[PDB]
Amino acid sequence: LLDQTSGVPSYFSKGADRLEEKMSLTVNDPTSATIYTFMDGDLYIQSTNAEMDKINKVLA
Amino acid sequence: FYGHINMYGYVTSYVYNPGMTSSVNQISASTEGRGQEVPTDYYMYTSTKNNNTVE
Amino acid sequence: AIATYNSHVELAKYLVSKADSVYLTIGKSTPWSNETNPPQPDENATVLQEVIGYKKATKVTLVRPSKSPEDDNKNLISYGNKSWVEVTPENAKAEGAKWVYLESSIVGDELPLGTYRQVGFVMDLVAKSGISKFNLVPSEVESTGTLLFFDNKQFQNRSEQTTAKERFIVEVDPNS
Amino acid sequence: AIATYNSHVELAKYLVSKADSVYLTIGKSTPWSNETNPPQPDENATVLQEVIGYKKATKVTLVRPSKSPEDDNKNLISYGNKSWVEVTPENAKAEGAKWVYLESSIVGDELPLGTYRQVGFVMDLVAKSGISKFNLVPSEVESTGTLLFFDNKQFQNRSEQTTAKERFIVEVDPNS
Repeated sequence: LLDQTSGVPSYFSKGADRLEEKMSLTVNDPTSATIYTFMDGDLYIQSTNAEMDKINKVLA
Repeated sequence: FYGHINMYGYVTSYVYNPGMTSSVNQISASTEGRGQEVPTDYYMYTSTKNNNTVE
Repeated sequence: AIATYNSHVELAKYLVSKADSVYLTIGKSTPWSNETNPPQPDENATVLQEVIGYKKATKVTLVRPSKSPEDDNKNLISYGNKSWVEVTPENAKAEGAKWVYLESSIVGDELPLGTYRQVGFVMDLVAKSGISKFNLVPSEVESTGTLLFFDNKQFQNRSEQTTAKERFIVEVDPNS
Repeated sequence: AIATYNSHVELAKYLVSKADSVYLTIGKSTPWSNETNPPQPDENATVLQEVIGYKKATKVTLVRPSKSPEDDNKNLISYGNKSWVEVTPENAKAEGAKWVYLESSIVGDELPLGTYRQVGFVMDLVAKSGISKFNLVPSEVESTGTLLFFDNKQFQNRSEQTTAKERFIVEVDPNS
């Protein structure tokens, strides 16, 4: 993140930080965004094409 | 298209090894200031052969 | 607004109409810092370094690039491995001739012997009272006029056995 | 090799020396292909389309862009949304004045009434014998001379009452 522009007064000087948002996998975490649901390790529902909540609400 | 690249200069007793992303002035930082930039005269007078040597 | 290719033809005709006042000049009689790699020229200058002298331009004419069969009856100019054809002022717009060819020759000591490196052209030159010859050393000139064009070559050296047949092809707009 | 800055200056001095033979001309009295977008400036044209006529130049001089403090004590010309200043022929090589300023005005009905879309300057224009007025239609002109400079515009119009003014700043090598 330090300035690496050659030949400037702010060379190697500290600057803006960065917000890093790393995604991680979880089981029965209510805060997480659910992607799959299982019963006794069998898959509960399928889909293949791209999901969109408000398109379900229009089309159904 | 024939041409010359003439005068950063830095004097030190410490060994500097540049990296792939090293800028011009990293020599002074890597030496903890245990050295000096060459005088202005080095940039002005070493661009041609004449009687004006930079010491 | 825009100028035109025909303006470059007319300004070439103007330079060619001045021919009686036009001399080749040569200079830089002492070495470069290294004779193989000369320094760059200065288009704001009006005289050569170390001026050796002036020789009246033996030939001042318009030209255009040559082609066959339709230039076969004409006369052709060869330089820098390129080959060109001559054009007269009253035909210049019809032929499209916006390039000027400038040539002079020196043989023996009729200008001072030694090496030469700078090469160029002057116009509106005036010779001193009592002199009318076409080879002039700078002491024989009342006004040098305007140095238009010059270059910084690698050197050559001279005697009666050598001809200083230096020339340019020049254009007043290279990028219309 | 290519030309030099002080050659552009001597060639601008030539164009200023012709001034008495210099006329504005205006043309293209019917529409373009699209009146929101005139056709591109194809410089290879010999004279303007649908020619309305000719008027003698009211101003012809060398100029350069103005600069401060040294022009704070001098005249100002507003052109091209920017500021320019006057230069005399004997100062041209000192000031670096390679630009020519050109202006003329048609005062009312002294040329045919109607629309126009093309503007330019001609030199060496010659009227028919017994005609000495500064305003000429194409049937009064014995030789049109040479069209030096022009521009393509969205349509203008005129009346007996309009002072219609057209003007340029130009240099001989228009993108040096």
